[PDB]
Amino acid sequence: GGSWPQRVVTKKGRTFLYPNDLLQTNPPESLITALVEEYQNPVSAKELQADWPDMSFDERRHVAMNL
Amino acid sequence: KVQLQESGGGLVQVGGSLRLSCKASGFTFRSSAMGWYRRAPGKQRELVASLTTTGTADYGDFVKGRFTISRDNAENTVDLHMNSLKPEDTAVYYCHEDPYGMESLRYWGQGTQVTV
Repeated sequence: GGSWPQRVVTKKGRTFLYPNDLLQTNPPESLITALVEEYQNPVSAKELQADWPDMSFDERRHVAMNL
Repeated sequence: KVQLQESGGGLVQVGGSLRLSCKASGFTFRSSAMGWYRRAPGKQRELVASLTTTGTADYGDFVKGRFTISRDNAENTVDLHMNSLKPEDTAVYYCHEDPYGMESLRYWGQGTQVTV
């Protein structure tokens, strides 16, 4: 079987549609929620939301897969 | 893509000084922590020195005022000036960058050998 785009679940339980959810002006909503409630770090959320448009795909992927 | 290039290691005998340099390639996140960890043979990885984008420094216990950590954000680099080195300081020194100061996003350098 197998399709594209693919639903992705990370080692830490983040969910997004790959690659579409990483090619947008905003970060995937799961990552924003994770930084706010899981890490209790709204500062990180505000800064990722600000850097994201300027972030290359490699770095967005790095964040998405490891956050 | 973030690549971390390390340089400035090598041997210097006891009482000497070294400069470790690490340049972070790729995106310059608005806030980040940069620093160095070390691993001595058979031992467990230790924090040597770290510094945020705001300017605060954190040193391991053993440093004891011997080391100075500086950062030039323009070129997105960080330099470690180590003085009065001793046999115990011989280890592999790894550079690290933590986007937004978070260990989960950490990039690692390939490590540079320092020998007394």
